[PDB]
Amino acid sequence: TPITGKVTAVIGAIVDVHFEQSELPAILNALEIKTPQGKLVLEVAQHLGENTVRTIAMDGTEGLVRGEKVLDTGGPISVPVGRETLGRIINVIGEPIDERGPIKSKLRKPIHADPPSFAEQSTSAEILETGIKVVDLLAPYARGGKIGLFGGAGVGKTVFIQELINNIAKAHGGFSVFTGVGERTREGNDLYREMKETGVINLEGESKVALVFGQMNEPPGARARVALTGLTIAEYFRDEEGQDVLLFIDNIFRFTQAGSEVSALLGRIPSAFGYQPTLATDMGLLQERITTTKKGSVTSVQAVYVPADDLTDPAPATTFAHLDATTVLSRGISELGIYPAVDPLDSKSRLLDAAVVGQEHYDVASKVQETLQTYKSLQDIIAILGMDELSEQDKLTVERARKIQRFLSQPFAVAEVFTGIPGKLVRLKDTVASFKAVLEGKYDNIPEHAFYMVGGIEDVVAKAEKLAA
Amino acid sequence: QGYAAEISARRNAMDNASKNAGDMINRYSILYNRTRQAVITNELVDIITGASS
Amino acid sequence: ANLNETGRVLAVGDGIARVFGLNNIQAEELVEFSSGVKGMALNLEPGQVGIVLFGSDRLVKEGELVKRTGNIVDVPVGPGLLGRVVDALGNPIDGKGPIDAAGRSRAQVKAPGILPRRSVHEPVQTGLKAVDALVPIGRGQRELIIGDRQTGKTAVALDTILNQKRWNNGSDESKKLYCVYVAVGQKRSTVAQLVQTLEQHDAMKYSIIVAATASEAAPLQYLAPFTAASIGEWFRDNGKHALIVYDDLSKQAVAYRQLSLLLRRPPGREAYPGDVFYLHSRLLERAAKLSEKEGSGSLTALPVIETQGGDVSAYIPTNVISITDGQIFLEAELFYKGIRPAINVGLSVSRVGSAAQVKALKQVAGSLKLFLAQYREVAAFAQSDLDASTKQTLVRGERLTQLLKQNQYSPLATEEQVPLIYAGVNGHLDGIELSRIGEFESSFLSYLKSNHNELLTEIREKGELSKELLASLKSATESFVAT
Amino acid sequence: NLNETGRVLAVGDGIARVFGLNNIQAEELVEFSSGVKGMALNLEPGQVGIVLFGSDRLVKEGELVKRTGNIVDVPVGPGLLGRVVDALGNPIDGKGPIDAAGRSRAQVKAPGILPRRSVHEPVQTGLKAVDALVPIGRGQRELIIGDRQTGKTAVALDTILNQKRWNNGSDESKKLYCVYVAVGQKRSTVAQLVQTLEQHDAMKYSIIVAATASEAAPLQYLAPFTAASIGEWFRDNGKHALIVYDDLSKQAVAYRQLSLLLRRPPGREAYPGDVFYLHSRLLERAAKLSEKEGSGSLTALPVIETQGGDVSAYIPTNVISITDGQIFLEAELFYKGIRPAINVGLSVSRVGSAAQVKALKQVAGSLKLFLAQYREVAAFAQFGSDLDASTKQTLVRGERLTQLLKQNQYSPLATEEQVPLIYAGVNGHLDGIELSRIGEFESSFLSYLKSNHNELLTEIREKGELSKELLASLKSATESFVAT
Ligand SMILES: Nc1ncnc2c1ncn2[C@@H]1O[C@H](COP(=O)(O)OP(=O)(O)NP(=O)(O)O)[C@@H](O)[C@H]1O
Ligand SMILES: Nc1ncnc2c1ncn2[C@@H]1O[C@H](COP(=O)(O)OP(=O)(O)NP(=O)(O)O)[C@@H](O)[C@H]1O
Ligand SMILES: Nc1ncnc2c1ncn2[C@@H]1O[C@H](COP(=O)(O)OP(=O)(O)NP(=O)(O)O)[C@@H](O)[C@H]1O
Ligand SMILES: [Mg+2]
Ligand SMILES: [Mg+2]
Ligand SMILES: [Mg+2]
Repeated sequence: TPITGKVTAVIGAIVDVHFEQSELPAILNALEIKTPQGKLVLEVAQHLGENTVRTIAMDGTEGLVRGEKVLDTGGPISVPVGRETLGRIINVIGEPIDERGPIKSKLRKPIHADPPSFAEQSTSAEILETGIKVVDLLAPYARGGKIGLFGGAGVGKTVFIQELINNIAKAHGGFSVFTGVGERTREGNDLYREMKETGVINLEGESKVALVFGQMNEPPGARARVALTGLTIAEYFRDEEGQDVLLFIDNIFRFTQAGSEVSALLGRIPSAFGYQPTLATDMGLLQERITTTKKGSVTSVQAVYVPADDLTDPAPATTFAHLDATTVLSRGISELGIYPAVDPLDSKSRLLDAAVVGQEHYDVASKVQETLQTYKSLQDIIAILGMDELSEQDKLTVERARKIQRFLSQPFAVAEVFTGIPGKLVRLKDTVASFKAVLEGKYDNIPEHAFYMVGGIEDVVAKAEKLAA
Repeated sequence: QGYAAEISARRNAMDNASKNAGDMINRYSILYNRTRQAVITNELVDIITGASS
Repeated sequence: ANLNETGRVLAVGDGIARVFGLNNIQAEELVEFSSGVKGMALNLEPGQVGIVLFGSDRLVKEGELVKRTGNIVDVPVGPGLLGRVVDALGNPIDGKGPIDAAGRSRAQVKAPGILPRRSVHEPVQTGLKAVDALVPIGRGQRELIIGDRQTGKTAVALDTILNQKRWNNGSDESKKLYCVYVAVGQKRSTVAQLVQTLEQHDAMKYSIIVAATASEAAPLQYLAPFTAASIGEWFRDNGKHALIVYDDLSKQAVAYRQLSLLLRRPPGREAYPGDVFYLHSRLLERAAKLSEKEGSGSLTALPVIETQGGDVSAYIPTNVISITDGQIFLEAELFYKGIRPAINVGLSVSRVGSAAQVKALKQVAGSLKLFLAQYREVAAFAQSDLDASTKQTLVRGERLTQLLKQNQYSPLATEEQVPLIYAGVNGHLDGIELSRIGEFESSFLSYLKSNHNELLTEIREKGELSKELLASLKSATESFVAT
Repeated sequence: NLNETGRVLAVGDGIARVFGLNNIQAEELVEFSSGVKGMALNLEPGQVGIVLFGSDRLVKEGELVKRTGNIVDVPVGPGLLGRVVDALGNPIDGKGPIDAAGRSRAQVKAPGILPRRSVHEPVQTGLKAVDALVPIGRGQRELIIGDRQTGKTAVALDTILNQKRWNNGSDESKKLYCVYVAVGQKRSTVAQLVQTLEQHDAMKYSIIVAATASEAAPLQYLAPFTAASIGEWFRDNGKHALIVYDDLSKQAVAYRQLSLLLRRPPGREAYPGDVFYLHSRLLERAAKLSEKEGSGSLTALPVIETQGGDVSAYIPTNVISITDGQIFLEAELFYKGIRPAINVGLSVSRVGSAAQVKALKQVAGSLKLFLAQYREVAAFAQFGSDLDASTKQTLVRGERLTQLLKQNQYSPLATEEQVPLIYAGVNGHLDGIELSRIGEFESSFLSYLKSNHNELLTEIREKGELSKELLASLKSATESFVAT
């Protein structure tokens, strides 16, 4: 004999349900309403008193009537965990959205879980070679670490994640998890068709990745929770399978944004900028679950939208501290045709330290950062008065930054349609050895355009001979 | 001659300087007219929130 | 009078009406008031319903009867809507009588998911030398037109529609592009004068105008693009191809802010509500190319955003830029000078329309895309040297800049374009005066049509350029340039 | 009777509204029947507003909430040393029960006008640029402020790492116990930090009080106060604690979350009206007590994070108001090689030379003012002009003094190592040396003194000052090394 309530109130994604018995459903429980189509899932968010609870709907509330009977599932939204999720595509609510029947997995874990304790923390320092030059040279990513890609509209985030997938995922050993959050349904379809056509997803055999989608056509409920589904699946592999897990989220901002769409309907006094007062804690609860523990390891790449190209917006602002490596994509850089549009100076790693990368690597990285910086400190004068009003020392260091600046641009394999160039992939040792030399002033005679959109050092020589005659 | 060569390089470098300094004044006039509005709007949101409760 | 089916108005102001009863109303259900004005049940509470009016508040009094509809906000759709002009609730306003409709889709419909789509590959042909060579638009794509006030934004959308006449007279059912032009917050006259322009060019017959103008209540303007989407979706759902133009989403977002502030939602960035990204996202996500398993039908969106003083980092510009599949950015500085379409190439991109470019364009426009973004390099640093090396680029560029200039209401076929870009790219204009480049086109295209109509028919038929046809294009251009 | 117990009326967002509790005190700890603890901050006629120190998921309308009878507090005592605890002092290193000397409340009054004494003792940080230019004394509050990733923690951390020099000895007055408060940091970073602390064997004289990113905002709000109380035990008993509040930005933000959910009407940038008092009362507790009180000190090093170098922002202005000076860190300077990335012209220590070993004071005469002269000059140089001798001489000196003040992380330096390098710098002995060789000059010169002139470094470490006999010896020593 189940636990029934009736809908008292509906505003947008927020549904107030009254419970006739004094046994009220716990906070975070999934409730259900039978619809004409299938099932509408509500999550309990708060107890309002007078035997009513406030809920967030996981789908559009069109058609809901005051009075509607409401079921209590007696548990938080669960998701199929296990290997039977690989190559399948999945709802925020676990349901399989790739038509390919039911995910016949042996278990179903709640999407809400308590992050690992302080005792359960497992700290390392191991470089994840991405093959992308700027990363490996100046801001190297960390295996088991957390990686955020900050960028405004259309600067390069998704294509960057795509190269990260293409480079590291295909041959990784462990299992990946991609979770689309508040982005393009089209991009999902594009990625799905990709993973089939690269053998990472195999319909007629074994697979490497699990797919979870909640995109920008979805109500803010889905967009708020789907990142936890994706996550829960990635936790089972980490914990109950010891697996080194690749988790990919695109985009993590859409989760905070989602939560700021309900906040007021949930009756909260807004904080700075309109955001929910709980912005930092909602982030703590999610982020602090993506982590390398003693049982397993979770390397994750997350795209971070920056609204109105404002890095100081409470959202991306708050995200910075959750990450071991950040790479910031800059419009001003992308508008110069440099790609990845990575900001060599505003991007950061925990691992840019001689203990991890080797003294040489460090020295070279630092001297490169020093060079770029001196150009950047001189921009106001270059722009108004030009190169000819610099001292010759600076004029020399500028001329060299200009070259390194270009030498950091790289053709990506997935960006092959916009560059019209075979996507080069450069090894960390090569990058280190190539930049070291450019610092020593061995290639000053070489015009700038030769360093542009190439691979390692030999490719510049190849382009320099190609251009003279 | 050198001196006249110079006077004609100076009124050229400065001609190009004013033409380029004015390009930055276009960027910073617009960004200002923006940041000025943003300031006023955000103080106004603070005031409206403080005036509900 | 049922309290379940009927209601009494408690209060009415600021666009909202509060009604007591309506105990069997649905969330988001249309209602009818005493005076005929309709509304939507937005917020459903114990003891009262909050209803947003689709018209002036003058039209609803306290104590008034309100009847349920049963229906969630919706419109009539179907093929019977071509050559019609409705308002946001699908009400006919062209005076041409009842809308003949195949039925009623909802206003808020969910977008087809990951499965039911295929990638874009078919050309939406704009007939605009700049768009089709440098920012190709696919059938199912979403390409944003973005630029300041009065920069030929509408002009791109409009000339795209007037270019469809080409196949929208034909027998082939598949290359037909039915149109939907959505007017949000525009002047009533502009929209009437715009129809008249579709009428004169005989384009009105394959298009649908949905209008919520400057004076109409905000929720009507808020609503207009959605009920336009459903109207468009019909074609997408029934194996056909509709093109939707949202003109513009700026004004829709403004309408939506009004609605939001009157409803007392927390104002965020530029006093827009938290959910303004979502407003557009759910809209523009309903554009898709469908998989053959779903009938291959395609919706294509060309939303228009208006920047302020060229600033693309504003909230609403960056939101839609992060929904759409690219931007055609039109520039006040170019438009001032004459370069119209003022397509700032550097700052313009198509993200999926690559596959959708007619090969013959792609061939003569080979890296014209990345050259022009780089003629922009020297041209901004030459105003410093008289270099012989970099003067041919400045004379390819300058000629090509005049080559992509275009009159309005003058869209061109693919076949008319490829030889113009051949004459540019391969340098056949370098000796011809700048002030005669516009006279070269018109003389050249006539010379082409009068003699070499064998070559012109062939580009159209294949969609490719055979090495034979390129070795011939060489002869006809050199021959005309010498005289 | 609904005096000692109450019933939840509504709950969500980590807030609970409780009926009854009619004899509860403002700020008392409560216990929910579900297990979760909380704290009464709103006593209104109808009800009590309570913030929880955990999840709410297990709380329900009607549930029964129970008085503890106690204003929120923590275990204190030397027993906490080498340990990692949560906001309320619960052991989170999973090493079993803390032993407590006693229990201070979280919110203690600061020592008044009277029970104090002027700071006159070095908190030797072992960083050349800090100890020489912006010296920190026992009882001071010195703000570390900068954008993200500028090296703020590294300053605090290198300081803890340096106290090993004294903490290993018999002598208690010189020993300096360390409390590092982590607020809003993620667990893996706090972990990584204790791991660095053990590698240097610094954890033994430390206490980590950590209320991390996933923990209830009221835990984050409370952490720096309980940590203050844990730190106070040393001060109140004639020992010396250093407390690092990393960082007060994140704390203010929790305080904001806690208050908006309690529905207290917001203020500037939604912060609570009293967000200044939040820090002012925290940081006033850091003090140097009088003789009558056993001379114990609490030195605070709060951390603040700015956005786009905006030191005019709301919270950073509050905290600058409060502290005795600040160290400003800048990304611009970090990428120029200057590490720690200290902005020498903006950073100050109001305590000043008053708490700085005379040896270092003497060699760093007008070093900071000269570095000021060096700044103005390298701006007169920028607009393209070769100048005269004296002007290019200060352009040479200041360029090398800067280089001298560069310093590897986890490499704090002893005073007797610092005095020589500085002496060498200010007196011209480096002007002859090529710039890209100053680093290798330092360590070689150090190793030269340890083996050969150990006499001097032993004497400087012992006598703290510099006699003319040590100046003449140093002049004769340095000049000797210069000619390799
Ligand atoms: N690595 C790259 N090399 C060259 N061009 C690129 C690269 N990455 C992105 N671009 C160009 O910029 C466009 C946008 O890149 P994309 O990867 O979609 O960024 P994004 O931040 O995900 N966009 P959005 O989510 O809409 O804000 C691409 O379609 C290309 O035209
Ligand atoms: N290719 C073209 N050549 C010459 N003139 C043009 C061209 N395209 C548009 N125009 C004219 O430029 C003016 C403004 O263009 P329009 O298409 O209305 O831009 P808009 O962005 O819609 N301006 P508005 O809608 O008022 O913000 C009109 O007089 C157009 O007729
Ligand atoms: N003296 C130094 N020399 C060179 N690198 C340093 C030095 N001190 C710190 N770093 C490095 O600078 C980076 C950031 O310093 P950190 O101490 O984390 O400052 P922070 O401002 O606390 N960063 P966060 O807490 O992430 O905002 C780390 O990679 C440090 O290892
Ligand atoms: Mg994207
Ligand atoms: Mg227009
Ligand atoms: Mg820190």
